[PDB]
Amino acid sequence: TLNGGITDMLTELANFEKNVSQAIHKYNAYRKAASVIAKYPHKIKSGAEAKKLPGVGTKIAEKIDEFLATGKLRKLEKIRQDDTSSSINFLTRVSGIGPSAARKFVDEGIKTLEDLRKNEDKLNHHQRIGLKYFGDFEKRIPREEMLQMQDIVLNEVKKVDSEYIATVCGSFRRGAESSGDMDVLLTHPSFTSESTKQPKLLHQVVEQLQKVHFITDTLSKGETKFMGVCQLPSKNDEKEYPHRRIDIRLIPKDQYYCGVLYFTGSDIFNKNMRAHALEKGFTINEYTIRPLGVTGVAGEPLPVDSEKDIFDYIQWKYREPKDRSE
DNA sequence: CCGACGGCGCATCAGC
DNA sequence: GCTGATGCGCC
DNA sequence: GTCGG
Ligand SMILES: [Cl-]
Ligand SMILES: [Cl-]
Ligand SMILES: [Cl-]
Ligand SMILES: [Mn+2]
Ligand SMILES: [Mn+2]
Ligand SMILES: [Mn+2]
Ligand code: NA
Ligand code: NA
Repeated sequence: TLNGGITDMLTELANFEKNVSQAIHKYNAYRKAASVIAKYPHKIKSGAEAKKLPGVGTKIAEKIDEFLATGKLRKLEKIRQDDTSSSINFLTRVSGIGPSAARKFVDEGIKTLEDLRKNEDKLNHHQRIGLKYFGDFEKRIPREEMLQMQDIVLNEVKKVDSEYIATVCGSFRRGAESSGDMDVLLTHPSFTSESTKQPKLLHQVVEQLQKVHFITDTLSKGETKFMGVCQLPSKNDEKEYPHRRIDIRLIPKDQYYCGVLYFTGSDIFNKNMRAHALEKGFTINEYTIRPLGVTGVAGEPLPVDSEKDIFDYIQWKYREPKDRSE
């Protein structure tokens, strides 16, 4: 981690702008620079050297020089010492509490974990569960556990209907040795871009995972996207495994490639890639890649039979999932 | 100097 | 009930 | 906050 000190600083600045400033573009700018710097293969000696990188500008170069000189940034030193900012940043670590709700809670005098615990009745469902598992959700998932979880989901899904295909994406598919959570893309030939011949396709699967006590809680759910909690089973006399986040996204089967591109990420890889498509006259979503017409509007879906096809359209050499960890 | 910055699912709420 | 705005979430 | 035009 050649420039861990700098990228940590930028990440902290990004979080501040998002959770406290509510300046979402500053948030995206900081994350973009942190990312471009993380992959830069030299130990950075000056801001001017970082500025040569796209995404790193004058302001970030200045902060980089301060950080290399002193080992800190005064701006962040002060943000840390600010009670309202610290509280707001903390509350936003609970799933379901964002910048708006965090500020509101701080206003009402709710600003710690203990305050939250005694004011459970002030939380919506999602927040209640986010709080319930606050500690567990901060732990990472070793790839070995991800492999155990994969086997359970794929095997249980098989038991509902052999025609389902479940694919674990997210950092797992990019080959990470540890994951923040588990993301599962689901397809079934009853659900395509042209028709929904079978209702309840996602629910059925959620039910089955709930039946075997894998899924333990639900944050939100609809016809195509489930967001909840899950837990691996423990052996006799062994400590319980931590509760984990799970996301399941049902995608039309004929649009699997755009879907697996989306759900593989990273999030920054996706932003970068979709921005580039626009520059080249295309717009990409989890469903389709389409042409931009002369006016502002998108054309019919272009044919796609591979992830690589999407890269071709926008004139990018193909990138393996393992190299999409931006 | 400026305008754009990726795209979209689910929960909640205000107005009708 | 509907619809659109907003929040929070996903990668 | 950074970028292209
Ligand atoms: Cl902003
Ligand atoms: Cl610092
Ligand atoms: Cl589409
Ligand atoms: Mn994930
Ligand atoms: Mn996830
Ligand atoms: Mn994520
Ligand atoms: Na630059
Ligand atoms: Na949160």
